[PDB]
This record gives sequence, structure tokens and C-alpha cells, in this order.
Amino acid sequence: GRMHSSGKGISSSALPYSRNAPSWFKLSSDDVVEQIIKYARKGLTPSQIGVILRDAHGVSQAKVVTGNKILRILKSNGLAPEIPEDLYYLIKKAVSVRKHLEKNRKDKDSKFRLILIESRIHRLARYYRTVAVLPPNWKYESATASALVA
Amino acid sequence: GKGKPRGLNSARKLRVHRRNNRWADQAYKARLLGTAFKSSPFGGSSHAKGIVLEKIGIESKQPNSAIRKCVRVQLIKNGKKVTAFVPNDGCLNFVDENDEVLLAGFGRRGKAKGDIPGVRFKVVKVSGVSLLALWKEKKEKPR
Amino acid sequence: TRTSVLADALNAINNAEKTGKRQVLIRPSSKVIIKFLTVMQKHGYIGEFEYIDDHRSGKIVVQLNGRLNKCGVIQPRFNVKINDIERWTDNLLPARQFGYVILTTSAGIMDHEEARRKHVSGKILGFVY
RNA sequence: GAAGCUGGUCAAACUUGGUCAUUUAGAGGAAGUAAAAGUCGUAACAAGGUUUCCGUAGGUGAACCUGCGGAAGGAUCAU
RNA sequence: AGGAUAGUGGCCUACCAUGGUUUCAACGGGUAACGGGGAAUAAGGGUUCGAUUCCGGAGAGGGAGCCUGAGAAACGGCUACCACAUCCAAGGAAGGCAGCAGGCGCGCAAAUUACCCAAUCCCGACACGGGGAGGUAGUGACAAUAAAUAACGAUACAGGUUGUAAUUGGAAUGAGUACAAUGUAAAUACCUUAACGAGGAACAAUUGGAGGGCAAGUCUGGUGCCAGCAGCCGCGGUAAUUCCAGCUCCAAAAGCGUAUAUUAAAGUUGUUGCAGUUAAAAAGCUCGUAGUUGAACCUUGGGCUUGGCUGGCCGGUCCUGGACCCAGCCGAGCCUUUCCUUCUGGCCAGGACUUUUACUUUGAAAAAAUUAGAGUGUUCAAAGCAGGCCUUUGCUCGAAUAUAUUAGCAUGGAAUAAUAGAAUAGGACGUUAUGGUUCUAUUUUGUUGGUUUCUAGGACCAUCGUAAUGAUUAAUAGGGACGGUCGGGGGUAUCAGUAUUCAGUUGUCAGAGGUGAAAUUCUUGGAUUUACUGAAGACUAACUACUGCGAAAGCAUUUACCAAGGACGUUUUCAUUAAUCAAGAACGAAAGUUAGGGGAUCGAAGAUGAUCAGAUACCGUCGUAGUCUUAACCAUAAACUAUGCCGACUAGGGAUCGGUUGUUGUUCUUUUAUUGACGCAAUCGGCACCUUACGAGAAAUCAAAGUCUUUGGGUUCUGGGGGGAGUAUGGUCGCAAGGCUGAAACUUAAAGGAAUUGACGGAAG
RNA sequence: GGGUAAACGGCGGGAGUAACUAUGACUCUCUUAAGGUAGCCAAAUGCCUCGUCAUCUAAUUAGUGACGCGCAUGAAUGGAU
Ligand SMILES: [Mg+2]
Ligand SMILES: [Mg+2]
Ligand SMILES: [Mg+2]
Ligand SMILES: [Mg+2]
Ligand SMILES: [Mg+2]
Ligand SMILES: [Mg+2]
Ligand SMILES: [Mg+2]
Ligand SMILES: [Mg+2]
Ligand SMILES: [Mg+2]
Ligand SMILES: [Mg+2]
Ligand SMILES: [Mg+2]
Ligand SMILES: [Mg+2]
Ligand SMILES: [Mg+2]
Ligand SMILES: [Mg+2]
Ligand SMILES: [Mg+2]
Ligand SMILES: [Mg+2]
Ligand SMILES: [Mg+2]
Ligand SMILES: [Mg+2]
Ligand SMILES: [Mg+2]
Ligand SMILES: [Mg+2]
Ligand SMILES: [Mg+2]
Ligand SMILES: [Mg+2]
Ligand SMILES: [Mg+2]
Ligand SMILES: [Mg+2]
Ligand SMILES: [Mg+2]
Ligand SMILES: [Mg+2]
Ligand SMILES: [Mg+2]
Ligand SMILES: [Mg+2]
Ligand SMILES: [Mg+2]
Ligand SMILES: [Mg+2]
Ligand SMILES: [Mg+2]
Ligand SMILES: [Mg+2]
Ligand SMILES: [Mg+2]
Ligand SMILES: [Mg+2]
Ligand SMILES: [Mg+2]
Ligand SMILES: [Mg+2]
Ligand SMILES: [Mg+2]
Ligand SMILES: [Mg+2]
Ligand SMILES: [Mg+2]
Ligand SMILES: [Mg+2]
Ligand SMILES: [Mg+2]
Ligand SMILES: [Mg+2]
Ligand SMILES: [Mg+2]
Ligand SMILES: [Mg+2]
Ligand SMILES: [Mg+2]
Ligand SMILES: [Mg+2]
Ligand SMILES: [Mg+2]
Ligand SMILES: [Mg+2]
Ligand SMILES: [Mg+2]
Ligand SMILES: [Mg+2]
Ligand SMILES: [Mg+2]
Ligand SMILES: [Mg+2]
Ligand SMILES: [Mg+2]
Ligand SMILES: [Mg+2]
Ligand SMILES: [Mg+2]
Ligand SMILES: [Mg+2]
Ligand SMILES: [Mg+2]
Ligand SMILES: [Mg+2]
Ligand SMILES: [Mg+2]
Ligand SMILES: [Mg+2]
Ligand SMILES: [Mg+2]
Ligand SMILES: [Mg+2]
Ligand SMILES: [Mg+2]
Ligand SMILES: [Mg+2]
Ligand SMILES: [Mg+2]
Ligand SMILES: [Mg+2]
Ligand SMILES: [Mg+2]
Ligand SMILES: [Mg+2]
Ligand SMILES: [Mg+2]
Ligand SMILES: [Mg+2]
Ligand SMILES: [Mg+2]
Ligand SMILES: [Mg+2]
Ligand SMILES: [Mg+2]
Ligand SMILES: [Mg+2]
Ligand SMILES: [Mg+2]
Ligand SMILES: [Mg+2]
Repeated sequence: GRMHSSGKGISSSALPYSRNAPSWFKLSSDDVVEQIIKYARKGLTPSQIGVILRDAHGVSQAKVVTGNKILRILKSNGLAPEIPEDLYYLIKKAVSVRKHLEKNRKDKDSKFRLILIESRIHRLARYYRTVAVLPPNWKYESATASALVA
Repeated sequence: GKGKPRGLNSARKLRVHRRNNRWADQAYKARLLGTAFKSSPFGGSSHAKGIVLEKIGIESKQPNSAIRKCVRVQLIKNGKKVTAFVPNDGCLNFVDENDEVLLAGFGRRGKAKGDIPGVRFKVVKVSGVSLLALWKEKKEKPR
Repeated sequence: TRTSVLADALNAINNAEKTGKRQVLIRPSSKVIIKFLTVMQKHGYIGEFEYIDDHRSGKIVVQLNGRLNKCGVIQPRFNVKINDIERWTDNLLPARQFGYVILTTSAGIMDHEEARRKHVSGKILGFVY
């Protein structure tokens, strides 16, 4: 494990065996959808919407209630971001590291980490182009990266 | 996984790797470089004729102590000069200067044999007559 | 990473059988693993085995009866013509009277003896004896 | 309708030049190996009498010595 | 577009575009390279060879150009040049053996300047001529087949009814020679066969060996570390089992030895099938493209009928044949919500559609010779493709069959491995759904031809109706988010600490320093020592550990800031995005290089005092680069765990660090909780450790160095006896030092690993 | 009395020695402030000298490449490129 490290941690979520809503759940398949859309318009990414749903509304999984995954619902309502969320957070991190590097030129560790982050961007961006999520001519530019994650 | 590819479509990697690694085999390397053609005094032949330049005694290596009686021969085919041992008790008297001798290896395939230092060939015939025939008085040297 | 779930399954069975255990847990399951086990079970090399559904690839618990000397995969799955089966059984099997080379043919997964009966050949998949 | 003539075309061959490739000479220089154990010492193997070795850099008849940083393949698996 | 060609084609020309090939190796170079059928060796897989009896190509000393002709860029045709070379009366003329034979040369290396068209076939106007094509003989130990060199008696003895060891006989025969006949075109030879042809049956078997490997002498003479032998280990210095000989014996024998190459042996090239901790060999460490390899999941089960073949039961027996019966093994065909294209004539023949592969079955193809193999008394055999029959004015088995194997072709199967589809529906069905836009036409009303609506077929366009309308899990793969953390992880500033040295003040007074002992050195001009004060650079003691962090190199005073990170927790999110990686990149201790700044301390070089035979060494005192820092270079270390990375499994135990989750006769907040510490349990991740050896290993040892002859989870790199040598040369990087890449000649029988006994040690007890 | 050579400057002689000879790695001996280091050379610096060897020519006191006990080469009186 750990594409860009030697770690071997196994921590992750363990979905329950049951694929049905809990008996105590009373919200309808609709009320969750307007709840999802309401948070998506506030600027939350699909990861944060799911966190708010289980933390404060009892929505264990949006799929077991609504029938569709959170990003699938946003794409059906025209709220899907242009850049996929995980690629967006990688580019934002690379922008932050690159901005720190120009003021700390002797930080050779940050130079090493930037290569890891940018290599991780290119591998993920390459995947998104083959599944036609990004345009075939989409390319990550270090100079113009700040515009995408503005 | 034994350090070599096993995939069904990895024949190129396996074929190239073997080709690269056979160069570590000196028998294979000498055959393709043509070292016998370029470097060997005989030029790859089993035998070679030459002219006796001088009769020379060569001291054997330790722990042996003897005078190995060889000759200096200049090969006709390429003009190279080699040292050839003259085998058996008293066969040096059958070999004279400016005689034509047929040479052959010691059987170690380019290496020196026994305690004889730097000698890789032996005399087979002199003046067109077998050295063994002369030694056993089967024939006489034509002179 | 995990490149062959059949190799992992058979390796786990071999390690459990060598230590005298009468049961082994296999993860993950697959169709190829189950059909490979069915061939072993039909010839008596294993007992009853159990599939556990976890809404994922699955798990298997196999009962071992101590008759299994060795089971293994052949990686890669070489293409095997009918005339090539003899060479494989000579290299892989301990004798000409017992042991089986498992093939995947378009007629299904089967041992080399059944493949000769219905005159089919495919890719080699493993062995058992 | 012959010799011959004009212009083309294919173009051998030669001369010069370049380049490639293969052999080969050479004052002198610097090595390696074999032979014998010739001269000088004793660097290594024991804590080999300054533990040894690695990288690097100087020095020195020669092995080698010294500095800096490593290793134990240490002469300590330990207070 | 043309020209040219027999014709296609940048084949050539004109004009116009800027294309074409390539790490899946283009292009260039080498080949002691014609390709293939095939050959050698071979358990299998392979390795090596193929100039050479057949097929294809190319050439006729080297090029080039042509004539004739259906066909040639022909060479036993021509023209020219180059190189060789012949005759000449000096004016000229004539050449092409890589055809047959022959000569020279070259070399280790290869035959007669013979007979014939009789056979096999070819050519011609052809029943007739010609053929160094071809056949026949000569030379021929290239290879291959069969196969003599003696057999049998009697005595005499030895011997356990008969095997020999000797001296005594009569038989047998072909090697050879030959009448003759056969053979043949004519001969030779073979095959037959009169007469001749064997006792030492001299009609005389050789080649290598006799220490081991390796079968067979401790016999005799000679030499004396000489001569010589000896593939290797070794033998030989006065009783040599090894040399030179005699005897005897061994092995193979018309053959045996030697040299070189090659194959097996070699699992020492390893796909099957090697090795990489220490024997050779894991890149210093990460990233990364090609390449290789990649979790799981989609028609399963059930029922009925039926065909065939195996065993028998039946038995049905002259080993053999049938339903019934049992099981077993293959094929089917229907039904289960049901894939299996669709229409016309009506399973065969005539139309319309079709996700792409890989794989495997069957078929056809892969020339003959060769290989394997069936038949067949060439006297046997190697071979050959003949042959066999009661003896024939003819009858008659044959000349099989397999294998080829990549590519292509046809075909069945749908596991395994890929590939495509309906997500902004631009989706599917409506066979006769409703209209609309078009396009083509057989057929007329037959007296022939015009006229555009019905018509049929597309092909589209809209509407409507059908439908269960359409999105696989979320992998103890990965990525991302989030929540409390946790680190001596990094950078930039900043703040300590004593110490060292140097200086200033002070105090006394004779030494101080340094060593095994001294000396160099500093000292009444006050050294060393003492207190206070100050300045410089380094460095971060103790705490500090079988503890932490980092990709590695490395990282240890405080605080602030900057951007990272692992693990843990998660009923968050995405869904294969991944693993390892030629090429290509980032970082990379120390030393070293360039330029500034700093230069306390140590300290290469250097200088010096000792020691010593000598020490320009160890030891002592000084000391320059350097040590520190900023900008750049360098890219190497025993860069080590001498142990690649990813994944799974196999055994017990106690500690420990980080996170999380449950709980105390414990201390403390604060008086208690929601304090913190500690204690007890679980768990995930780490750094390690202890025991055992199921297991591994040559062992040392190893929880991986195991799951490896019971050999296959994925993948990268490296090694092939020791030296020469990480050398030479070329390239490339570097300012240089040097780095990376990297041979060969030659030389050598060991070098080496781990362990055992001993001996020794200026090691311990 | 101490420091200072990118201050002026300076930077040694004599014998013996290796299973032929030659040389002298080595040793002895006198002696300095230190005894010429890295380099370079019959050089624009070498007398002997037209040094010796090689190359260039038919022939070279010239040229170039080597050699080096160098009358009297040599390191910011800068050395070698
Ligand atoms: Mg894991
Ligand atoms: Mg993460
Ligand atoms: Mg990776
Ligand atoms: Mg190598
Ligand atoms: Mg060339
Ligand atoms: Mg010593
Ligand atoms: Mg000493
Ligand atoms: Mg020492
Ligand atoms: Mg020193
Ligand atoms: Mg045209
Ligand atoms: Mg054209
Ligand atoms: Mg043109
Ligand atoms: Mg060939
Ligand atoms: Mg050729
Ligand atoms: Mg050929
Ligand atoms: Mg040839
Ligand atoms: Mg031919
Ligand atoms: Mg010729
Ligand atoms: Mg010609
Ligand atoms: Mg011609
Ligand atoms: Mg001719
Ligand atoms: Mg001809
Ligand atoms: Mg002739
Ligand atoms: Mg013969
Ligand atoms: Mg005879
Ligand atoms: Mg004999
Ligand atoms: Mg002999
Ligand atoms: Mg003898
Ligand atoms: Mg024997
Ligand atoms: Mg021999
Ligand atoms: Mg020995
Ligand atoms: Mg004697
Ligand atoms: Mg004797
Ligand atoms: Mg071999
Ligand atoms: Mg090996
Ligand atoms: Mg070693
Ligand atoms: Mg090693
Ligand atoms: Mg490593
Ligand atoms: Mg799969
Ligand atoms: Mg019909
Ligand atoms: Mg054939
Ligand atoms: Mg085929
Ligand atoms: Mg998951
Ligand atoms: Mg976080
Ligand atoms: Mg805590
Ligand atoms: Mg700590
Ligand atoms: Mg770590
Ligand atoms: Mg690389
Ligand atoms: Mg560095
Ligand atoms: Mg400086
Ligand atoms: Mg200093
Ligand atoms: Mg001294
Ligand atoms: Mg010194
Ligand atoms: Mg000091
Ligand atoms: Mg510096
Ligand atoms: Mg290295
Ligand atoms: Mg280490
Ligand atoms: Mg290493
Ligand atoms: Mg690696
Ligand atoms: Mg592992
Ligand atoms: Mg804990
Ligand atoms: Mg064992
Ligand atoms: Mg252990
Ligand atoms: Mg370990
Ligand atoms: Mg080697
Ligand atoms: Mg020896
Ligand atoms: Mg040892
Ligand atoms: Mg000098
Ligand atoms: Mg001079
Ligand atoms: Mg001059
Ligand atoms: Mg002149
Ligand atoms: Mg001159
Ligand atoms: Mg000169
Ligand atoms: Mg001077
Ligand atoms: Mg100076
Ligand atoms: Mg001067």
C-alpha cells in the first residue's frame, strides 16, 4: 500500500452488510436529495456532504436511501464540479507546496514532496481523461494551476 | 517470483535477457567474436605447417626439473612465430633448422599443457614424415 | 499487489495441509476457485467446502481430509493443445496412474482425463495429486 | 540505304579530394604476466605488535602513512 | 497529368503538398551469411550446423551497355573500359575451365588430361544425328553394411560324467589364382564354376595402454629431478607399479590413436530449470514512460425423452453377435421467464443483417528425398521398391500410413483473458403504430410513346404507444476528504548552555606543559594556577534507550512562522484510477572544486622533539588547506540488514513506540466529575527481541534466507572459475579531481565460502 | 626577542651496494637557513656541442619528436599548458 510511501496502514471504513435503510430511518428518498442539493449549493464537495449527512441527519449511506451515490446525484442536478474533487485537492496541495518552495529554495524535502504530489496528479489526471471525465487535451500546468483551484 | 518475468506476453524480455547473458559464457563469446579467426596463431585450423627457426630448450615449471626441448617455428600461412614441443626421447635430433614441420595443439585448446611454460603446440611431422614413424625407425628422414 | 486469487487459494490450502489442519479459510473467492475446488472435491482430495457471502469478492472455508499431497497453479496459463497434454502430465504428475492436470477449456474447467474423454483442450490452469 | 554528323540516355573507367574499414612500421614512454626466489624493508594474517577495511584528499624509496566521514567482515551481541 | 513499360507502380518527368520509418530496435555496422527441404546430438525442452545429390536465387575475372530471339541484359553471344594474358614478319590479330579431365598456386585439406551414348533423359527438320547432361570403369580406410585370420578328434596328463593345458592325426574352407560362362555398349568386378590353392595352416592383426580417473603388473634390466612421461592429479634425486625396454596382461579390432570444432555430460545460460546475507552477483535512495502484470461480479440449477460405447448380466461362446437390466462415459432434443440471426422457394438453395479479438477442436494445405513406420528372406544386413503364384503364350497383392506447424484458409466450442454498448439518452422495439420529406421502378390501358397520383422497397424526419425502460460490488487494492493526535522529518528566523581559545582587570610566586620516560615549548618581562568581565566562532553533554522520524543520505537547545507526512478513527467520497519499472528525472555522508564571508577548536600538507639500525610512521609541540556558512559544482562510501519492490499464507511469547476501544485496593485536579498520570485488557500500524525448527541451508545461521526436483503469485536489476581489470580504447557528463558505460591479447588449477582438529598469539580466565 | 618570502632573495657535495655487465631502489659520510618540490628542457635559458636516438632530404650545424648528473631550467624575481 501507500503508492508514494512505505506505509502499510489498513484503516478504512467498513460498510455494513445490510444494503437497506435502518428501521429507525424516517426520512424519504426525496428529503435526502434536497438535503444533498442544499449542501452542494453551499459549496460542499461530495465528501463533505456525506460527512454532514451521517453526523447530523442519520444518513448512514446516501446510496442505501436515495439509490444513487452523492456525486451521481449532483451530476443529475447540474452541480458536478468541472475538476473532480480528489484531483482538485491534489492540485490545490501542489499549488500550496509550490508557493512555499519559491520562498524556501533550500527546502529540498518540499522539492521531493512536490515531485510526489505532481506525479500523483498526472497519474490521476491520466485516468480521468481515459474515462472522458476531463477533456482529452486537459493538461496540468504548474504555472496556471492556481487558476483552477482559485 | 524468481526474478524473471513469467507473463505469457513476455517472450521478448526473456529472449533478450538470455541473449545478453550468454556473453558471459566464454565458449559462446569466443565463437561469435571470431577470436580464433583473429587472434589464434593457427587461424582456427587444427594443424599448421611452418619452418623451424631454431632449436630451443625450455625449463619446466616447478616442482618439475627438466629441459623441455622445443623449436621456434614461423607459420607459412600467416608468418607468425610459435614455440612447438617436440615429443619423445630424442626426437629433437630428427628436427633440424629450416625444416618444414606440421604442428598441432596439446589438446588443452589454446592453453599450455603440463609443466611446459608458454608452449601450446607440438610437432607432428617433419619433412613430410611422421615423427612417430621416425622415432620407431619405421621410416627415415628424407635428406 | 494481488495478481492471482487462484494461486493464493491453492497456496493457503497447501500450507494448511502440510501443518495437519483439517480446515482452511480462503479469501477472496471466485468462480475459478470454486470450480477448481469442485474438481478436487469430485476426486476426493478435499471434503465439503463453504462459501461465505460478504457483499464482496467472498470467502471460502474448505474441509481437508489429509489425502492432498500438493495442489498448485501454473502461471502463466499456457495454451495447451491436445498433443501437449502428455508433456504437461509427465512434468507435473507423480505417476501415470493418479494425479490430475486441471485445464480451462471452452467446454469448462476439467481435469486432463475428462478433457481427453470429450476431446477438448484449452489453457492449463493447475494440478492436484 | 553504308560511313559519318547533331542532341539526348544508360554509363564503364580514370584523376583528384573526402570518408569509412582492415592490416602494419616507429625513437621513446608506461603497464601486465611468467621465471627465479636477487636487493630493501616488514604492510597484511594473533589486539600481526598503531585493530582491519571502504570512499575521498594529500604525502612518501617501497610496501604504506596521515586527515575527514563511514563499516564490523572486531578485539565488545552485556553493566 | 503525362512519358515509358508486356503491363501495375516515383519506374521516370512536370506541377503540387510534407510527408515515410523508429526503443514492438528504425538507420548504421559485422557476418570466417546464398535461403529452404534438411544434418549432428539429443528423456523432455533445447544447442550447433546446412558451400554440397532436391527446390528457389545469383554469377560466369571486375563493372557497364546491347544484338538476335517467344524467352538473355546470355558471357562455351557481341561492344567498350579496368585487371590479367596469347601469337606477331611490330602492320595487326585473338581471349575468359565458378563445365569435364588436367596444370600452377594456395594451403591442414580433396581423384583419370580414361570408355560410352547401352541405360536416365534432353535437343533437332528426326524411329536414324548429338549430348564430359548422364552412365561405366580408374584413384578413393569420407562415412555405412555384412564378414576370414581357424574347426574337430586321439594320446598324455591335471582337473573337477567333461573345459583347458601339450604332440599327433585326418577332414573343411576361402583369400589368391584360373579355364569357361555370366555380367557389360565393350570390358572390370560381383554371383556361378573345371584344375590349382593351409600346419609355424610365415596365408604370422593392429592401434593404444597397465598409479588414479579407467580395464589391465608393486615383474626383470637400463637411467638417476637427467633423459623423458604426464588431457588432470602427478612420476623421475640409485629396490621408478608412471620414463627407455623385455616379459606378461588389458581395451577396441580391420580398425585404433592424435589435433581442432561442435553436441551430450551443463540445472556451468536455467521457458521447462540456475544463482545474488557471507562463495560472482540487490542499482545509495525515491520518482517515472515504454514493456510486463493486474481484485471480485452477468444462465446456475432442475425435469423429461432419446442416440451411441464400456463392463457384464443376459450368452445368444465359434475370441465372436441382439432388445431387455444395472451402473459408468460422450452426445443430442425439448420444458423450465430462455440466449442459439432473419425472409423466400418448401435441411438444401436464393436473398437481407452482423462488436472486435486472443485461445482451443476438426478439416484442407505444408513437393519429392530425408525422419518415424506397414509390407517384402536384397543368401543376412545397410539398402531397394520390389515381389508372389505348379512354372504359367498368364494370373495376380503392392509401391501404405503418420509427423510437419509459426503465418494464411474453412470449421465447432464460448471456459479463461481482453474489447464495445443505454447517462446532458443523440437508447431499444412497434412485425401491419400515425403522419411528413424525399430517392428508385417491375407492371399497365399493349398498336407503340408521353403525363403523376395511387403503389412496393428503401433512407430519413416528427408524433404516439410499448418497457420492471437503462448506471454491478466498494477489494483487510489504491487515491481523496474529514478528526484528534504523534514525531531528534524539512525550511526560515529566533533564544539558551557551559566549554575551548583569546583579551582585559585582579592576586600570589617557580615552575608549567607533555609522556611509558622525555624533549621540543612557555616561564621572576610572572608562566601554570585563582576570581570577575568581555569577544569570537563552532558544538548541542548529562536526559539518550536493542526508543522516535525520514525515500535514502540523514535528523537532538527554546520559541515563532511556512508548507509537508505516516499511523490511527470513519456506516465520508471516487470507482481500478494499480504493482514493478528500459529511456528519462529529484535527492544523495565525508572528502574534494569555484567565488564571497567567517576562521574558536581540531587538523591532511608542512615544520619540529623523541623512539629506531633507519623512520620524513605510530607518540609529543606547532601548524596551512580544511573543519562553519552563502551561492554553485561534484555524485561517490563496508551509501550494509553486505538481504530489491508489491501481494498471500505458515508458530509460539513477552516487552516497547503511535492511534483507537473497554475497565482499577492507584496518585493527582480540586472537592469530585468532563483532569492527567499510572494499572489491567483488547486491537490496528511500526522499531526490534526471545524460544523452537514444521521448514530452509554447505554451514554459519534464518519467522524469512520457509511455503523451492511435490520445481510456475507479479515484476525490475545483477552474476557465470581466478587474474589481466574496472585496465586500454571510444563515447558521454564534470572546471578539475573524476563519474557512468567498458573490452581484448595474454596468463592460470585453482582462487574462494562455512565449519573441524591442531599449532601459534607481544589475547582473556 | 618575535613575526614576515604573491619582501629582496636562496634552494649541497663524496664514496659503497642487487644469484653477467650497466644503473643504484638501499647503506655510509661531510654539511645547510633550506638543500630545486610539481613540472619543463641542448628551449629565446646547455659551455662541451654540429650532445645522442628517431623523423623529415639524394644529401639537413636548419625543423620537429624523444633523452637529461640541467656550465647556469623551475614555480606571481611566476611554473606548465
Ligand atoms: Mg495491505
Ligand atoms: Mg492518505
Ligand atoms: Mg510505485
Ligand atoms: Mg561483467
Ligand atoms: Mg567497417
Ligand atoms: Mg606488520
Ligand atoms: Mg610497529
Ligand atoms: Mg597493524
Ligand atoms: Mg604521514
Ligand atoms: Mg500514371
Ligand atoms: Mg504519381
Ligand atoms: Mg520530380
Ligand atoms: Mg546459414
Ligand atoms: Mg559469403
Ligand atoms: Mg545451402
Ligand atoms: Mg565460402
Ligand atoms: Mg541448385
Ligand atoms: Mg577464375
Ligand atoms: Mg568480363
Ligand atoms: Mg554478361
Ligand atoms: Mg567456359
Ligand atoms: Mg552458359
Ligand atoms: Mg580448357
Ligand atoms: Mg570401411
Ligand atoms: Mg593375415
Ligand atoms: Mg603392443
Ligand atoms: Mg607408453
Ligand atoms: Mg612398461
Ligand atoms: Mg583398475
Ligand atoms: Mg594419451
Ligand atoms: Mg594437489
Ligand atoms: Mg633401478
Ligand atoms: Mg626398476
Ligand atoms: Mg554444451
Ligand atoms: Mg551456478
Ligand atoms: Mg569477500
Ligand atoms: Mg560477494
Ligand atoms: Mg539496498
Ligand atoms: Mg480478473
Ligand atoms: Mg421445394
Ligand atoms: Mg515431404
Ligand atoms: Mg495452423
Ligand atoms: Mg474500499
Ligand atoms: Mg489530517
Ligand atoms: Mg494520548
Ligand atoms: Mg523520543
Ligand atoms: Mg521508516
Ligand atoms: Mg535508469
Ligand atoms: Mg555532498
Ligand atoms: Mg574560502
Ligand atoms: Mg582555520
Ligand atoms: Mg623526525
Ligand atoms: Mg609529519
Ligand atoms: Mg593543535
Ligand atoms: Mg569550501
Ligand atoms: Mg558503488
Ligand atoms: Mg552496517
Ligand atoms: Mg551493495
Ligand atoms: Mg528497485
Ligand atoms: Mg513479504
Ligand atoms: Mg499503546
Ligand atoms: Mg535440512
Ligand atoms: Mg531467531
Ligand atoms: Mg531477521
Ligand atoms: Mg570471470
Ligand atoms: Mg600443479
Ligand atoms: Mg575461512
Ligand atoms: Mg627534478
Ligand atoms: Mg636542459
Ligand atoms: Mg637554441
Ligand atoms: Mg631547408
Ligand atoms: Mg639537427
Ligand atoms: Mg627539441
Ligand atoms: Mg637558477
Ligand atoms: Mg614561491
Ligand atoms: Mg629565472
